Amino acid sequence: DPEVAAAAAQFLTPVVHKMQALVVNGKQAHWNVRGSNFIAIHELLDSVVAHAQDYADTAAERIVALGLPIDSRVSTMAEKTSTAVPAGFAQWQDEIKAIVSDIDAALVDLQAAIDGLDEVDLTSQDVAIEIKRGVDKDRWFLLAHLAE
Amino acid sequence: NITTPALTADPEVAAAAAQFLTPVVHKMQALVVNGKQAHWNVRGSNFIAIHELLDSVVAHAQDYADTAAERIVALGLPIDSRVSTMAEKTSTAVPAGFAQWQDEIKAIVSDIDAALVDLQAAIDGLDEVDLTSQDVAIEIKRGVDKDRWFLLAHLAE
Amino acid sequence: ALTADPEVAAAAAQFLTPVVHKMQALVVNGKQAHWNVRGSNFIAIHELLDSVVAHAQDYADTAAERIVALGLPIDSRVSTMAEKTSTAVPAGFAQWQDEIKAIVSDIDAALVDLQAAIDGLDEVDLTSQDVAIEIKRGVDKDRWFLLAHLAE
Amino acid sequence: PALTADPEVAAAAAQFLTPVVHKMQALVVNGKQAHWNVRGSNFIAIHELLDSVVAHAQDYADTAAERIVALGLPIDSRVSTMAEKTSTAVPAGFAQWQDEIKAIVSDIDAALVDLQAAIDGLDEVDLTSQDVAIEIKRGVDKDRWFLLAHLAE
Amino acid sequence: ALTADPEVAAAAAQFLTPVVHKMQALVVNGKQAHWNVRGSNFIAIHELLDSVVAHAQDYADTAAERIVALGLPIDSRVSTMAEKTSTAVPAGFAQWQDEIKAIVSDIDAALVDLQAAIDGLDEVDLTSQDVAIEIKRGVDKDRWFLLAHLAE
Amino acid sequence: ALTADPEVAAAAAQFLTPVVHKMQALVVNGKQAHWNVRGSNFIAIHELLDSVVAHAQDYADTAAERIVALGLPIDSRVSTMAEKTSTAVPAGFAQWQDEIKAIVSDIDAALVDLQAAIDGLDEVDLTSQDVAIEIKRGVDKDRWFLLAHLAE
Amino acid sequence: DPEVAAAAAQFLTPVVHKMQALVVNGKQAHWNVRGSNFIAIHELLDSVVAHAQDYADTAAERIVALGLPIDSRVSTMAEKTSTAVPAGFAQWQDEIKAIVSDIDAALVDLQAAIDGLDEVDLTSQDVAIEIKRGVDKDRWFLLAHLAE
Amino acid sequence: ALTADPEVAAAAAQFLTPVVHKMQALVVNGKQAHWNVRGSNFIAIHELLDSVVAHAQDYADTAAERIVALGLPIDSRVSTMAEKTSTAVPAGFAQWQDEIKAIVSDIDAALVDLQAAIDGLDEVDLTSQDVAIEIKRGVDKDRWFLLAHLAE
Amino acid sequence: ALTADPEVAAAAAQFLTPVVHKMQALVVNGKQAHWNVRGSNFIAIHELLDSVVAHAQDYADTAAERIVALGLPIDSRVSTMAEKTSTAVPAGFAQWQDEIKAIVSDIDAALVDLQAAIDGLDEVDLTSQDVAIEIKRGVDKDRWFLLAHLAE
Amino acid sequence: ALTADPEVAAAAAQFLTPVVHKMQALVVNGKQAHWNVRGSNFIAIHELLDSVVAHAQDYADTAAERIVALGLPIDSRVSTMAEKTSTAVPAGFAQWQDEIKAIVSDIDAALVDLQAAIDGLDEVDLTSQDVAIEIKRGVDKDRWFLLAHLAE
Amino acid sequence: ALTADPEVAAAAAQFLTPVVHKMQALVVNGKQAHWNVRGSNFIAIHELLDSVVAHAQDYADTAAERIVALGLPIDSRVSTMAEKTSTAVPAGFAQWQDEIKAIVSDIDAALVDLQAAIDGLDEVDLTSQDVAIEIKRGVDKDRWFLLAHLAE
Amino acid sequence: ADPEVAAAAAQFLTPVVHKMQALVVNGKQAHWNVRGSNFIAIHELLDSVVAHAQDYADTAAERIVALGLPIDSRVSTMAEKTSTAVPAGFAQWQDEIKAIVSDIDAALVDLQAAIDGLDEVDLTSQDVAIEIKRGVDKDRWFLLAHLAE
Ligand SMILES: [Fe+3]
Ligand SMILES: [Fe+3]
Ligand SMILES: [Fe+3]
Ligand SMILES: [Fe+3]
Ligand SMILES: [Fe+3]
Ligand SMILES: [Fe+3]
Repeated sequence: DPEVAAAAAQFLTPVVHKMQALVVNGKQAHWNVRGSNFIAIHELLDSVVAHAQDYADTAAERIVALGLPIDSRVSTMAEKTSTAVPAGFAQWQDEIKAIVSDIDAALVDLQAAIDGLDEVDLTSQDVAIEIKRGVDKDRWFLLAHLAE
Repeated sequence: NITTPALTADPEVAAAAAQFLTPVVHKMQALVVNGKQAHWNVRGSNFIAIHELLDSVVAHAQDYADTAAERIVALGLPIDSRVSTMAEKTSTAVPAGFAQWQDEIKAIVSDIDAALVDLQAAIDGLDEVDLTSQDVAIEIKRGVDKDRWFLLAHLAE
Repeated sequence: ALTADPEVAAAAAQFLTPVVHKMQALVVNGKQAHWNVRGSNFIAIHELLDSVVAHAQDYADTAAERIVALGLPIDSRVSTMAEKTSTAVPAGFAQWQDEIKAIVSDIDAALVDLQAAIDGLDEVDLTSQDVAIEIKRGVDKDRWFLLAHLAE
Repeated sequence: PALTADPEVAAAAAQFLTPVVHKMQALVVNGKQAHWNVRGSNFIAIHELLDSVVAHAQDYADTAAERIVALGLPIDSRVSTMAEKTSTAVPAGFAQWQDEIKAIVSDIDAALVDLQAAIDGLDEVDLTSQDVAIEIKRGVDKDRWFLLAHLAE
Repeated sequence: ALTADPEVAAAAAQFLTPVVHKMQALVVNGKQAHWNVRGSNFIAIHELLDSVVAHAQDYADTAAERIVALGLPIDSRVSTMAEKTSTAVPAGFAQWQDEIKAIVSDIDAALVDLQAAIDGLDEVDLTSQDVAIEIKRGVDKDRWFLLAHLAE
Repeated sequence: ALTADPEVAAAAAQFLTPVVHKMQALVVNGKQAHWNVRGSNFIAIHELLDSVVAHAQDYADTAAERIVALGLPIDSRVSTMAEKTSTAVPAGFAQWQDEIKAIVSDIDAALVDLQAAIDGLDEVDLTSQDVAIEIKRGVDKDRWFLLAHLAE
Repeated sequence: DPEVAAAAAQFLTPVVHKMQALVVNGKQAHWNVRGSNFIAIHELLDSVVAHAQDYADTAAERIVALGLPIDSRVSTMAEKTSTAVPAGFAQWQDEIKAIVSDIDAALVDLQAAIDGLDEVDLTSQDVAIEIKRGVDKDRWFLLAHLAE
Repeated sequence: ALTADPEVAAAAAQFLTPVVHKMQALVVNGKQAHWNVRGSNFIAIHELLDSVVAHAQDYADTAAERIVALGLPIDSRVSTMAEKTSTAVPAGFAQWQDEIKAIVSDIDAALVDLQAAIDGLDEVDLTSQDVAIEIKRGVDKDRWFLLAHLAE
Repeated sequence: ALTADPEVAAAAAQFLTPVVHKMQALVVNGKQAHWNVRGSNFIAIHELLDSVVAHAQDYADTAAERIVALGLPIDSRVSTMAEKTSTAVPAGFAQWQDEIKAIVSDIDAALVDLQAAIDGLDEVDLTSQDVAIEIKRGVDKDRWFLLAHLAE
Repeated sequence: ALTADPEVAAAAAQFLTPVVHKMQALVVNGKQAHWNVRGSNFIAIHELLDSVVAHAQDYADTAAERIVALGLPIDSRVSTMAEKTSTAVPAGFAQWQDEIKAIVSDIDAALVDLQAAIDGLDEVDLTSQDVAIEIKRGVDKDRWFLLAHLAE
Repeated sequence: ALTADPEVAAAAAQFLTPVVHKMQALVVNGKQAHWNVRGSNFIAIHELLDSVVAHAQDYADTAAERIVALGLPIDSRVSTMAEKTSTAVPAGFAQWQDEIKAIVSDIDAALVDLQAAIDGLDEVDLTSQDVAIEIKRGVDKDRWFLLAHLAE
Repeated sequence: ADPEVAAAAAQFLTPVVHKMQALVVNGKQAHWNVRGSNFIAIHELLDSVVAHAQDYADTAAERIVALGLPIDSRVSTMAEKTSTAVPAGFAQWQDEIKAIVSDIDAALVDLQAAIDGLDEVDLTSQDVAIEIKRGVDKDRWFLLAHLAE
């Protein structure tokens, strides 16, 4: 099935882009974060970035194992992707809100992959589900700090 | 609130770190992304060894990007390596899709050679100004020099 | 055991039993390929085969223990496994390209049984279906690692 | 930054995974009771197997509960609540290893009924929470076999 | 089983049984606080609460096995634990300060039972008394790690 | 180019080849017993069989690699292994005592090939002899751990 | 003050001999045990032996650190010690009863040490108490098997 | 002598000796801050200080042993260390913000000495200079980890 | 602190504070002996002193934390530790016999403070006494490991 | 037994029994020397004696389990071991030179039984011979590490 | 040091000394090959050579320590090794097929010495013979991993 | 792309590869043949000097190759370029130490020339020589402190 492979690339490719973007912009947030929660938030952002890289890898290799290429060069990723992470120094609350905003957009792509792969490829569906479990948990670890 | 003591403060020294280490952060972080690209898309008779070597190049580039970034931040200056900025400052020969292992190694040596030029500029440019930052540039150059050899040794014949 | 509706257990045994057989066969024919492989890619491929064999052993265990957990026996004695299974791995020394092609061929027939399990367990037992999806994920990846070597 | 992102999915998780948390967390406490009080010819093997069923159950409780909380709804698993929502066949004092296994298997059978119900209820609603129920069911099914296999003769 | 100064066994049961119920309740109620905690200190307190629960589970096991090893049973079923124990941990989401104050409250009540075990075992069984001491040193330290956060 | 006794290697391959078939069959038939074992000693015997299987796989690997190191191929495909090998392990569920007797029976047959290799290799290749001696030391030990269970 | 060191030697020396003897006699039971429970009991006896060796060390090193020699040559140890462990093959139930009987006699010496050291050296009494905790738990793990 | 160059050795003692004292005093005063710290960031700051202390101990060792390797003694007795150093760390309980400022002040004093060492050793002994540069990289990072909390 | 006994906190501070000063001083002076030791046993004694310093550091921590857990602060600033403590460890290079003698001397003065804590906490707080017993067991053993070298 | 042979098992017991006794005795006598050793090489000899003890315990276990795997009991009760064995290790404190000489003397007596086993098993059971050779190889190395200290 | 029989020690030196010289040279020449290897298989062969080197270093050590344990010296100074040993490893960069051919030639020469040691120790000292047997197993296996690459 | 930089670096680091790789071999020699009252400690410390020396050899040789130049470190070249004071047979630990310290002293001469001469050529290769020199100076001290007596 050329269509099973076509459908994974269509649904999983946005996932590789946003997860690979989260690695880079996540490291930006980790470097520049300031303020009274520094060390916890600096470490937490490092763990989200490690997760993001593992997820980009799982999704990318699921596409490639099906026999289709992935274009995830820097130029392409920057084209398909954007970020609320500030350019410079920012308070820990602001870094959190910026990363949650990047995570929310990745969640919309994970859910679209989950619904889109239901009637086509349960194995590729399972990859988006496993990623969404981890990203939902990261989103909570981050956002619970602002709950009040 | 600016790192390094003895004299005050010094805005000069921080400003040189940012100037020479910033292109390093951007090229090393680009090499993480483009190296993963090469890692996913590589094909042909040397697949598993080159697939694995590229992962280890990426893991090094990521460490180097962090050490350079944190050295800039420790001196009290921000760093801009958002995806958008990094894309503007950086370019790759890694192909868009599948490619034979020889071609991937050439594309990645080309991107490493661009980083080397910026490391050698940092080493020269920091020599008169901040030996501690210079050491960061030196340490990353040794690792990058070795990764380059591991890549290039495959093409000797 | 139990009033634990007997048709769920029977569907796992029917769809996962071929996975146990072909995965356990892959352990043995993979060791064969690992011992007897030759040529310019020897070390990497000898290593990669050992890793496919380790995966195949784990997948066989996982599928078999799912059947037995649901209360049914499994026959994968050597004699049953040999009746139910066949291999393209050569008898003796062979070049790495040839070993890879033979292993990918065995992997391709296991993938057939994995997808039949996935499709067949969908309206019956989602827990057992997840065992097959998990194995299929790993097998698809092992197949790409092997097959990428022949890509030109 | 909303915190609960889909109230509907959140509610479905709370509805179907809350009994899973209660029974797994109760299984930690009553599994320990069986581990402490077990006697007879199979002591050391069963004492150790019960410890591993307890460690699983603690992880399953944690995974289930954090799935509900991540989605934005709280969980009440205080001791008083857990005790009102749960019961156990584990004996109050010393018991032979066969009776401990029967009692622990009866507790796991009631959790499998709640896991299957979660699997069924999450199917049209949230496949990501369904996957959490499916992962737990696989491990609990395995533990049930390990225990029950001792009684097969 | 087989000895057995019923006396020393009785003292252990009298004094360590409340320690088992309170430590085992702290595992359950500490997990409740770990799940539901919110606020600017979330990650550190979520993690510290896990570490308290891990300690409390080891202390319950040590105190319970000390009683059983001496030859008396322990009734630590959920229904009995719920009858013997009470918690201030809230039913839902709560700010990290409130979770700390609730958990320090539950720890303060265990400390009263730990001190009564240490005094009560003193003339009776120094080996059971050492169990109560070892537990109290860890609980005292956990109480400080929690309470230090509120010192201002 | 350059030396060696192809005679030595051929004689040695013929002594070790039976070892490889029986060891590799014991992996498959041991897993079979591991999955299907039942009764009052389940968890201990299930675990011990897993360790018997891991040793057998190491032994098959050590013997096969010895043969290949000497320059000779080895045919351990499933089809060949089934022709040369048989098992007393039952087709389905079996009481632990019977699983131990069946596995000991398979071990006993392997020990006949091992002893023949140790005796015959004494005059052929002391290096290959040492492989058989090491495999036999472990197998003699697994047999006692299994069998000591029926001593009463 | 010689009196502290003399009390330690006096009370801890029997503990060294009996723990050291339990290493040897427990190895004897570990090698020769037979029966339905072989593997569990074979492994449990190894674990008793490892504890016994650790305890004999800790007690001996306490005596020596206080300045006094210890004589636990084989010959001394055997004049001072006896065993119920059978000379050959024995069912697992009989090995357990013989090892528990050797443990019971070590318990009598441990309790005498705890009582004897109470008014004299609390630091050496802590050694006896820590060993008794461990031995009481080993005793239960053995005997629980015959509870029936 | 025990030399080498008398001059080179002397330069290293001269420039690295202050570095040994300030690092070794930071162990001691960092532990102080670690024990006595309070307030809403307690756990994270309590852990952070322990890691600064573990680094300062390592830096003290590295610098001292560089001096001794070159054949010169080092006097880092408590009494000497106390004459040659001073601390802003409070005597008792303090809020985490104040411990951070006290520690960063002790660190800025040490950075002054590290920089004079890097400047003074440039012409004389580049091996010892590298010791000071390695330490200064670590200490600069430790300073940032602390001071970042007050940027607020 | 707590809702109860001021005498418990005060006795712990009274008896364990000297122990913190002496153990923390032994970290500093032990490192001095470690760096400056010479002669035929260099490497064995260099290593042993590092292990003595690691223990002293852990003991200093355990005793300080016990005090703070009970609600009282501790002043182990360098300045204070210097006022309350002395050393026989020499200023520069010394033979290993004289480093062992100096370290033993510092350890004997610690043991006097530990035995005074043991005796003084006996009627006040058995949990705090247990801390002092545990440190004394370890320090007594370090003392023997060192002094046994001079039994020559 | 197997379908195999009783005069093999009898040989093993005959040649390996005195090994089990002497190695197990070296455990106890080795501990005795490790406790009581004094003088300028204390820590290095203390630690060396512990490693010899650890090897001796493993060697006893390997010899004993070989005998038992063959189907024969082993009597290594304290009383039997004490009967079959003697030591030159002193009752009390002794200089490290004397402890080395006493231990090497116990080792030489074991080497005599190890050599008789190697010669005696040569025509009877090459598998048990291999156990004797493996033990002798370790014992020969331990002896060298001890004796090298007295060479001058 | 010492030993029993001067003849045993003398045969060990005579037959194992050449093994020590060849293994030790293969560490040095193996490293040369590992530094200078080029071509399509660089990383696999670079890593494979490093593991051949690590094995050779261990075999050198084992053989040399066996000689010394029996009481005789070994002269393995660089000048001696160089007089006793030669290599076909090239001086400079070389393709991986050519590094493999050179290393395999150096191993072939060591295998001649090993087989001479095994034959020559057979009537003299089964313990030292077992050392040459174990080395020869490992080296025959390294030889295969190298040469398999050239089968095509 | 300056070939003279790499060649100059190779020329400074090559004697370091030879002397370090010889110390591996002659250190093993001392580690096997050492006797006397401090046997176990010195036998062990010599094994750690050897493990360091092998690392230093590797790091220096691989910097040369990374620069694109071959290194000739065959046994025959190493023996032509190197000498040792380690005795041929059994020797007391004090004599093994003096011989090894003498080999180290000759290596420090080469490390110091590399450090001085790489200062104007290649700071990255200089840094390799400084790192090896820091480790070797520590091993020198660990050995020699036993004779300070
Ligand atoms: Fe569906
Ligand atoms: Fe337990
Ligand atoms: Fe023979
Ligand atoms: Fe008292
Ligand atoms: Fe032989
Ligand atoms: Fe300069």
